[PDB]
Amino acid sequence: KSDDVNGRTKMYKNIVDGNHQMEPGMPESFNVLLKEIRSLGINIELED
Amino acid sequence: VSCDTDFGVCAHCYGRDLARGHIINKGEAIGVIAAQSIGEPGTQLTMR
Amino acid sequence: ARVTVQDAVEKIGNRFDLVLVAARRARQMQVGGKDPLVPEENDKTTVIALREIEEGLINNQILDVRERQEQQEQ
Amino acid sequence: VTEFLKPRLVDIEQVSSTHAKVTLEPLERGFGHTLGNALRRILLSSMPGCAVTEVEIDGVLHEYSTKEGVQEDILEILLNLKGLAVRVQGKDEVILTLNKSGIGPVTAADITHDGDVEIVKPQHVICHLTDENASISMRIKVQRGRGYVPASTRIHSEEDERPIGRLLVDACYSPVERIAYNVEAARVEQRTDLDKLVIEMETNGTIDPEEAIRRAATILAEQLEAFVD
Amino acid sequence: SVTEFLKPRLVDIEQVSSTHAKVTLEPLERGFGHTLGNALRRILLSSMPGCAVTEVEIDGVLHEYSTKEGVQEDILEILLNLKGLAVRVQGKDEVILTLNKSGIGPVTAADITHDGDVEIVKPQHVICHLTDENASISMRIKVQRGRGYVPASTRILVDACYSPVERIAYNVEAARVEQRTDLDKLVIEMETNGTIDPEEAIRRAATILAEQLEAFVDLRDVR
Amino acid sequence: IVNQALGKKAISKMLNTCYRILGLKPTVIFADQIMYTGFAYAARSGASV
Amino acid sequence: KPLVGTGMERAVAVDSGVTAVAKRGGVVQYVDASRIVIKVNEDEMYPGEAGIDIYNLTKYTRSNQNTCINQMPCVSLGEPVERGDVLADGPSTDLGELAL
Amino acid sequence: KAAKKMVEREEAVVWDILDEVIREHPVLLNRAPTLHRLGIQAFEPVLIEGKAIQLHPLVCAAYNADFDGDQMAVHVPLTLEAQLEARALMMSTNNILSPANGEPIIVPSQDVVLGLYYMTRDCVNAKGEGMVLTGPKEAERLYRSGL
Amino acid sequence: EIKELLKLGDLPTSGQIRLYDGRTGEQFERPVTVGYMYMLKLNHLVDDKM
Amino acid sequence: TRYIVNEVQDVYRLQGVKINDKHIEVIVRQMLRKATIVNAGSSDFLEGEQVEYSRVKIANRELEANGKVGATYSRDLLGITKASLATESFISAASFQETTRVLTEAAVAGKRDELRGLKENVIVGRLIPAGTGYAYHQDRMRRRAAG
Repeated sequence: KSDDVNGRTKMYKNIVDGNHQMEPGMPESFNVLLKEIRSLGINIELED
Repeated sequence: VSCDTDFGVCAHCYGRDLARGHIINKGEAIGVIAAQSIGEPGTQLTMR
Repeated sequence: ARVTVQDAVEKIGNRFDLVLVAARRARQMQVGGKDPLVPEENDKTTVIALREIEEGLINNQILDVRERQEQQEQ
Repeated sequence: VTEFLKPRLVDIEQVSSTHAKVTLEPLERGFGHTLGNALRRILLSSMPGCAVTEVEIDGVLHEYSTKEGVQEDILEILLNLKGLAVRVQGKDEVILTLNKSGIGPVTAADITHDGDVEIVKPQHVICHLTDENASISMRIKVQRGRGYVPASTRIHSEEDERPIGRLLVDACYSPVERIAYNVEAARVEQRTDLDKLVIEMETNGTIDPEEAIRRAATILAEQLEAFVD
Repeated sequence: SVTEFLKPRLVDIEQVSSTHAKVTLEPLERGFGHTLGNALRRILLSSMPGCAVTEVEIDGVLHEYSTKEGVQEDILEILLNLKGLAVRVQGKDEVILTLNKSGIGPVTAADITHDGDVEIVKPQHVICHLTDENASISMRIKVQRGRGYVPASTRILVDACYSPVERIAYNVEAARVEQRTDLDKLVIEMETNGTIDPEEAIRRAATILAEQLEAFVDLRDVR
Repeated sequence: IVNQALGKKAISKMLNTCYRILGLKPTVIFADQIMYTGFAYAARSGASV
Repeated sequence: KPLVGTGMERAVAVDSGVTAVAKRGGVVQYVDASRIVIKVNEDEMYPGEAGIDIYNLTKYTRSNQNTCINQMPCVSLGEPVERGDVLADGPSTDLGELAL
Repeated sequence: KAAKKMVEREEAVVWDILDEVIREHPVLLNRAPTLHRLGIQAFEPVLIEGKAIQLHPLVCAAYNADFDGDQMAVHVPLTLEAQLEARALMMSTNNILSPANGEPIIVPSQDVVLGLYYMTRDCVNAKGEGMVLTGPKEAERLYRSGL
Repeated sequence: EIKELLKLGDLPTSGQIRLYDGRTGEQFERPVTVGYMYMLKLNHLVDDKM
Repeated sequence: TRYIVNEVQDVYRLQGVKINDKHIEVIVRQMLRKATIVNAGSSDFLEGEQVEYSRVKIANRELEANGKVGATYSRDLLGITKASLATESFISAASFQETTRVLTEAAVAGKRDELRGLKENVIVGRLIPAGTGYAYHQDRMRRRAAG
């Protein structure tokens, strides 16, 4: 139910097909935070 | 503090203190369980 | 519906693995390919799975055994 | 069964036009209270009555305005028309019209009377006018029903019909609206003491006491017939 | 519509024992479920014909503070046990019964003398507690015909349990037929002392009220 | 336990006994039926002021 | 109207300026659900005027709280009216009394 | 689109499908001002023709409400696992005791305790003092007459 | 003063009056004090909250 | 610990509140961290190391290779508003009191979070290592050893 744009559609399909399966992905607000942090003189990234 | 684990708190020094009848199990977050019951009775007094 | 979930807790004990076992049973039950071992009473898959784990006929162990069974039977 | 001695309907009294008292024959112990309870609740719950469902008038369009020459609003018109009491003959869905001009008070008497419609209280107020040139022209339809209904219930029944100018109100379909009972030990002799019950009630004059009591008893028997088998 | 009322068709009854039964109905009309439940309850409790023991005349002192004299059990609880007996009488009126047994100790309903119309639902019922020796005793009990319930304080000696019932209760639930949910669902729960089927008991109560109220309509619904 | 003036602490310790002795579902259904009795008898009692 | 009050509700009703009151009136001629005319007597009449006063009521007027203000007149017809007395009844007012 | 139109039109079959699906689907409730773990609990939804949720009197102490003007937060877990997590841990039937001290949160009071304390009483002796019975007959004679 | 007023309209001075049940019709013990109160409706209406 | 628990239970008891002391001990333990050292002990010639990291280091250094190099420590308690900021992960302990200084300090030091705090999994939006997701977190940690 969050800003995960690629998750709301897929959960809706899983419901209408009665799958009831969820894949988290990543909230978009976290990407918002990363983009606004990189707006200043601070590097930030996520390793593997 | 008596328990020597260097990480969290072992169940062998906490008992239950819950609506169950058995010792606390692994993975249960006592810290979240704690720190909230203490201030919940916010019926204290101010102005001495 | 079920009022109290305690028999499954006693069959499991840890209180954390029972949810995982029942969820992994219900997922395969709803996707299909299996049959309910306990006679249903017009109820959803989750309640049937939890009554099955409460009855003591399914756990985190025999699922692995039967799954390796069809995996090697292919 | 040991001589249950069913009671009978005797001594029907008429206190007034809208108030009466009914007496019943003595019956065995432990019966009067429960039968009074059942008859009272049935008589107050489900019993057919005739009321006003909607009023249409050519003068005004809607109910939230006024008219030239009138004192009270269309709202008081509708509320008092809710308080009017009439009874109808066999066929239902009866439409009547009311036309009048002048400055004098308007009552239920000066309405076009048809053979299937009769007024019980001709002294009701229909929110008298004030202007000489003022003339009211509305036609009303009265139907019969059994329980209370609001205005929103009958909305889906009318989708393409009900044009502008036709205004709907709420119906009571309850012409008694008050009843009480009391049981006493009397009218018994040459036998073990029995109890008799007196029913005190007030209606609006639309329905006779014996008819309502008989209808209550009939529907009680009908609903209890299923428990026989 | 104008005068049409729904009638209960779902009359399913599930029972735990021969004396305990659960009766459930379909959604009934508004406000009538509880009327009917209260009426049926009061009919079942206030007046129900049946056969029951009225009083006993034991050998000894008529006073309640009697002696054990080998019975080792007070007469009060003996009378209480006697009240827990469902005696069925076919056609005859009030009759005298008596019993006599050796000193084995288990005193059952079979100890009573067997009559033509005197029947007991279950003969294993306790009448007296285990005796201490071979001493016997004469009961001299009698039953009467009656309906409902009256105490022995006013109408004499133990009690008058003419109602063949143990417990009666009811509940009302809301439900829906097609769209509207303002419907009443009546549930009847009642425990039987014996000798009468629960569904037979409720049918008898309904017929009793119907034959108590039929002339109120003055012969209505002819055709 | 049921033979007392049966105050709030009485019913409290009654539920405590039912929980520790019988278990989860017995004490839950016990509390349910107790509260139903409470609504029924208070409505039957009157208890006017 | 409220059965049990304190009496100050009358003053509140006559001071909030919500209802319609009569100013220098002697008797009423015509009454309408939305319009009232008063015929001032010659005692309270000064020369140079017709000698009538008109009050246009407030019929179903939107309020700040999205409520409704509707004024309902008190006199019927041909009633002798004095000065400083209420004629219409505004929201939650009865016969010049705060009836909420 | 057919499903959307018929849902928007609110037919009886739509209500029947609602009832069939909601019948096995527990639901979670929350207080807006929340302090401890019991401010959020799960229940089985039941349809009632109204517009205010019916909350049980007992859990009122945990939710700390008072039946004055209040707003509840309602949440639906959709995945099968989340329904299961609600059923196993966040049900009221399981959360009898406090996680704070150990005393039962469910502390019946008000009309229930008043009535119970009332009917376990005796003025001096009511009607029919000396009667003896077995225990089920007490209510039998209380409802009708005799004592 | 209030008790003096009640006698004039043929009312009991205590204000307690016996009541019957509209569902089972059994007379209530503990005679009840019934009365007439001035209720007020507020804009805090459920038709806005849902 | 004894003084703190006694003082706090006096205040909670003068009113009527009953609470176990284990939560208070938890508060003290979370509050009692960040020992300071006076001897080098071959660990680090600085101040402000965690008690647990120091204990692990002395266990892995003394018994294994060189027990003679002892690192004496003084366990100094810190207030909540300050000890909360004492976290190894920059993301956590940031929204609590202040963000800009924490961000500057992390960029200056060049620290990595590893996403070990619960708030880290909250903000990233994955299963927190507690309750039901504890087993999944443990499995992830186990597979991280091999690759």
